Amino acid sequence: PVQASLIMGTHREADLSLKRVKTLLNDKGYQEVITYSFVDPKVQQMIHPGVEALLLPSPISVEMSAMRLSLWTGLLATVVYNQNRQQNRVRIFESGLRFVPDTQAPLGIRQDLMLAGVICGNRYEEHWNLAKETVDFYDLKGDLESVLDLTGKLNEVEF
Amino acid sequence: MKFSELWLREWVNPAIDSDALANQITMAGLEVDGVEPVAGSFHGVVVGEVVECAQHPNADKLRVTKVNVGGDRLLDIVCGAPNCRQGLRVAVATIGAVLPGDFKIKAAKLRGEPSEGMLCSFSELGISDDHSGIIELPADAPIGTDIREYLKLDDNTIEISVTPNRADCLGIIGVARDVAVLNQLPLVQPEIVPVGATIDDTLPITVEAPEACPRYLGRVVKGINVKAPTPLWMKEKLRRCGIRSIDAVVDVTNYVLLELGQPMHAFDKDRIEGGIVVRMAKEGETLVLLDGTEAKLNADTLVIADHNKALAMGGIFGGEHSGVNDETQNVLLECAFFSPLSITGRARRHGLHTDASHRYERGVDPALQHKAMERATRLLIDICGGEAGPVIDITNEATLPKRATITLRRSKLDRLIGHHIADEQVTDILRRLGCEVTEGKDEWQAVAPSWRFDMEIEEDLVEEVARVYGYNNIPDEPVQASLIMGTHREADLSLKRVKTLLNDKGYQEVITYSFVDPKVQQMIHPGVEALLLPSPISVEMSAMRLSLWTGLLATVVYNQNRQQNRVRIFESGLRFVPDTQAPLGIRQDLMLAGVICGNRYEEHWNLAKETVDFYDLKGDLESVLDLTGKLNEVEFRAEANPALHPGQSAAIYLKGERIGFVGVVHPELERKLDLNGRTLVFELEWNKLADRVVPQAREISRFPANRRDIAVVVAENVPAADILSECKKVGVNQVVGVNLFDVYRGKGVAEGYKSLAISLILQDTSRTLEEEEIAATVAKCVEALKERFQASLR
Amino acid sequence: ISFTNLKGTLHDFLRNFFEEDLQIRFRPSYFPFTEPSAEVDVMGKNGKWLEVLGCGMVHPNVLRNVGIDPEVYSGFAFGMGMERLTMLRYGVTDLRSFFENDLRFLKQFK
Amino acid sequence: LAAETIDVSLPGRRIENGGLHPVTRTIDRIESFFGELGFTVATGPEIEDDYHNFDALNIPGHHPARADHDTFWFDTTRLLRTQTSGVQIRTMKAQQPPIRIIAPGRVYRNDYDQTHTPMFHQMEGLIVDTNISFTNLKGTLHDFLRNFFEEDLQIRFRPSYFPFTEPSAEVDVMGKNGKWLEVLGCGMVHPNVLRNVGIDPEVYSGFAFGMGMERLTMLRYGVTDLRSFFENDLRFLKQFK
Amino acid sequence: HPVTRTIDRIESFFGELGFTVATGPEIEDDYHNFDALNIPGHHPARADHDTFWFD
Ligand SMILES: C1=C(CCNCc2ccccc2)CCCC1
Ligand SMILES: C1=C(CCNCc2ccccc2)CCCC1
Repeated sequence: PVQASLIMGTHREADLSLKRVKTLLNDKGYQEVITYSFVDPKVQQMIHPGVEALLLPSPISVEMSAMRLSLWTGLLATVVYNQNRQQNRVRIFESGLRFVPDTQAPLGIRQDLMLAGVICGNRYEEHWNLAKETVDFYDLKGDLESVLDLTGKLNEVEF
Repeated sequence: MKFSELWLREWVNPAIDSDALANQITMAGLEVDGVEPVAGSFHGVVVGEVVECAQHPNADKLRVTKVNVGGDRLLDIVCGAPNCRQGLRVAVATIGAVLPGDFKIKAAKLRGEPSEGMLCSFSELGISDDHSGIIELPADAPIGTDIREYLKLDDNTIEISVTPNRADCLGIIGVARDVAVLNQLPLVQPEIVPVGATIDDTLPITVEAPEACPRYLGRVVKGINVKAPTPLWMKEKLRRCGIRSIDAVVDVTNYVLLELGQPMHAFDKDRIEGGIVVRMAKEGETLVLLDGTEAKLNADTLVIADHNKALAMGGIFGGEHSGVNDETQNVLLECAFFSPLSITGRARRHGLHTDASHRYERGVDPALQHKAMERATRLLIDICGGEAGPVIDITNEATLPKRATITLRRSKLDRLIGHHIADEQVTDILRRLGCEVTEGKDEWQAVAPSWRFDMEIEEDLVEEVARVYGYNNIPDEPVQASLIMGTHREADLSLKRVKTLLNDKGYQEVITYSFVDPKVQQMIHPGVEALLLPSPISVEMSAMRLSLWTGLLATVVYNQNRQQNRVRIFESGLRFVPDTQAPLGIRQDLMLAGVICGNRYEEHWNLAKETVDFYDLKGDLESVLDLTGKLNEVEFRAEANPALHPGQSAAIYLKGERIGFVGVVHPELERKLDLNGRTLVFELEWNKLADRVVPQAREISRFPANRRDIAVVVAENVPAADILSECKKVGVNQVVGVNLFDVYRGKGVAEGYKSLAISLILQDTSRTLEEEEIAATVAKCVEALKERFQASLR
Repeated sequence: ISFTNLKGTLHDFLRNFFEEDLQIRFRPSYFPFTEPSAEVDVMGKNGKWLEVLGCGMVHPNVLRNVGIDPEVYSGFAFGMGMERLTMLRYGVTDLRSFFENDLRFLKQFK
Repeated sequence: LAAETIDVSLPGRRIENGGLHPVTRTIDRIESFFGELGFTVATGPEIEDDYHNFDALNIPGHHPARADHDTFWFDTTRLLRTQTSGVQIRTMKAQQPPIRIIAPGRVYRNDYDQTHTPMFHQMEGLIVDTNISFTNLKGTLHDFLRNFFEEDLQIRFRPSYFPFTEPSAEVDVMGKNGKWLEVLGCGMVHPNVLRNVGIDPEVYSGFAFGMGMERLTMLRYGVTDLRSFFENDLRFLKQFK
Repeated sequence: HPVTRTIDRIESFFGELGFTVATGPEIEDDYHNFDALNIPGHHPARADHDTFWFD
């Protein structure tokens, strides 16, 4: 066994763990997914039109050739995958970096860690005491207010 | 332990401030509780002598006086104290003085006659609160002198907390001895010269318990004045140490107790029949203490008795009639050493806590009785007069405590400390503490002094070397140890993860006391006898909870009394259910319990204000149980619980094991405790569900699935979950999903019967299914429902 | 395991617990299961010191009574009240309000 | 009086719980193992330069493990990282020993089979102290593998080559098929790596290691194909709740 | 609860140092609460602690 000193690490109570946020989403009915960082630019250019993204000169495929500007391209691509297999109601999220060209950022590209999700279908599965209603805006905002309430700064949030 | 600082500096006066001395006492293992001045702050008060005292011509209470304060003339003072005579030396607050409370002294008339000052009392100076009269100073009082110089009122009374070790530090000498070793200064001890007997009288003193009282010193003092006044220097030294002045005899015994740490007592010689018998009390022997309360003593208690009766509890408390009264003239001074194991516990067994028992049960210096006896005799004679007989010495050198001979090795010293302390600095520290140190090859061998009772092993010397060297001068070094992972089990379920889920479902964690009111707990769990607490903090907290519901429901009432109807809380803790086969006759299981009430949500513009029902709490429990992955193996069966509504209560089973309850509190129990409405409660045994299923991947079918719905009519008493478990167990080759989406009771189905709408999802990994085997597998489930539930299809 | 290890561990602990390079003193005390024993104080904004920790090197009679050799092994122990450290960390006045369980008080710790 | 008797066996009023991706579950396990060992977790960008991903690891431009690394490039300097090395190179420059970190994240290579995907997760540990030895590398890795699979299984250390370590080694666990199965690589940090980050190999030493997360997840939970992880079939992910 | 936040914080402090959390009952006998800690029956710690005694 390694013989080394037992020195504590840097702990900041003001830090919010990404694992705490992922766990809360799991308790609100969200399933974590992981998608690729490079996506199809033809699909990304109809979600983020006019936004030139960083492209791979020699990619494994043209459908996997553009570094994602947001996680919505991969998330919405996953929704169609499950919907094409008799799964109408999906509630998923993902954490990962986005790649936006910025001349003021290191290496001419800025890579910020994002947290994105998407819900569709009914609010619940077919339940003997819950009525079939499709999800609306205030359902997703409610889950966001629960995420933002972990910071104690929800009173300083505008929509 | 309270003591005067000026008294402490009479033995050792280091060149440091008072607070620098207090922190120095703290760093020696004597935590100071506070440092308070002896009296209030004031100036302009001086000694004085009344020269003439006459009746006030217009006030029967008052007295017109003329006081001399060494000034150019005599001051006219008015005073209404009863002890205002003419040959008195008083404390005079002259004009221009100011007393505590910014009480400026100005010339004024009191009922007509002039007054150029004020005669002071102890309360008017912030000393004590003896407002019976004014101050009576000794006749030797210098007239023009300030009261702070004569009374030494620029002093602080230090209060220290002395742990059960360091028994020597319960007297001025003991604390001064240790203050000396930190400053490496010598200890100044007053000259205590023996008095030498002048008369012949004694009395027979025999001790029949030498192991309990190794040494007992008796001395008769004939013809004393009990009513003699205690001199002022002694009244202040006692008062600055937290001891009031009583009688001249008990003030002497209290003075030597505080100065040397030696407890002492004084009997009435003329009420002693035969002699003194230091013996163990007879089992059941009664004795009347000084406070009037009787004590039925045990054979374990050592007592000071005569040839007929018992007189006092050995080294703990004195008797009622055996002590000094107001007409006695000959006293017998007791000064003894008692083995601490013979005194400890006996005082608390009878609810007594004295200056004597607190010191004997920790250990008093066994080489100290003679030095203290000679001081008490000299101080008693110079106050009350009289002639002292010889000292009666009854010492058993065998049962005396032996000074231990401990060896301190350099190996353990730097191992337990981790910091090198020079051997020159080690040998000095042990010697200044009173040890006979013999230096050797990387080793010392010291003999602990007589006054120390906590020096018995090698480690005790390490604490002494380190605390004198200074803990604040030992460096920090991170522990270098092994980096080993340990045992992790993925099948474990974290309690923190479950609390996290309940937090994300709208529950607030609470913590309630383990002991609860048995009146309320009997209403929730009637007929079950709980473990009770003799002599509790309260009768409403005198019953170990057998469930967390008593504290939970008491908490929702606490919050409903504060205009908060909606309460969603949970708690985790141990329950205490008695059991013969359990360790210590009580089985302590970790339980998870909660309770909800009020509307399902707070008031919202788009959420219906509906009261929480049974299925709201179960949905929270199914979210908890879903973490284990064994939700397919959980069953809810309606079982009776006296605290729960019979038609809406459920026992929670896991593969045959009932892991708790869930239901609405019984409406009669709800009427009690005045719950503002319907409340739902649950409780779970944590150790039964603290294990989850580790996932194992199965092949996903690449072929489409087929859904079929069925309408099954059964009796209303047939649990719907058992029909779903029958559809999923019969169909295992193809049926991958069984979900109930509607329950109908009413027109179309006969009364007492209900129709369940169940959707079956069929899929296989190898092919696509067709209506031939689909209808055949559905018919396989329909028939199974007719063999077990007499069901049908509509 | 030495007294230098006991001081360094609790110094790391107190500084990381209060997230502040604060002043700390070690003063001797007594516990029947430690020798040397100590109590650890910190100076709050009130100016006075505040005891929070008790600690000490494990007594050899305890290591003996379980099956450990104090000549071979050593070690320190420590103990602390969580309510006292919670009040200092979050500014809680009355200690009784921890078990009253007023929801107006518990909501502040989301 | 009134008997409001209900059936307590109906499904409760709730929304079904969601789960984490099986790669995240594995990552959080290994972090919890090394968390109890003093290993801080470090993160960094997924787009690096040739210095932080190649040159600083004793891999010059002519070295084969560079073009023959199945690497995605943008310019002649910018590239998609093939290892979580830029975050460890930067940490060693910011602080002196002792260091004890693990660096999880996504990495990118250019093959796409049943055994390979263009993107995958990698967990790379690092410890730099004074008396770090090869016996320590065997101990902390046999401890990890025994705890990750919760079994006292057969392992073996086998000589290998990595341009940033020497001695280098790969470890195998006795697969359920009778043959060995490569699990992770490791080795004592190369002195040239410590040199260009301000650490002297005469005073300090250390070892690093790396492992594929999809690799160990397929062994742990019995996953057949590696494409199942990034297809994100809800029926597949719902097994790891 | 505000004190569980404290306990969970301290556990994560000593978790990074190799301290494994251990739990046990609250109703103990006299050996595991006093005797094994060098606190005999005559020691004042059995009363200065102010203890709740069942038997
Ligand atoms: C058992 C224990 C537990 C006693 N309580 C801990 C404590 C230690 C030091 C100061 C204050 C409190 C101590 C070590 C040996 C085995
Ligand atoms: C090592 C690294 C880079 C790669 N990570 C460790 C590894 C080792 C063996 C196999 C795979 C991965 C960071 C700087 C110091 C030395």
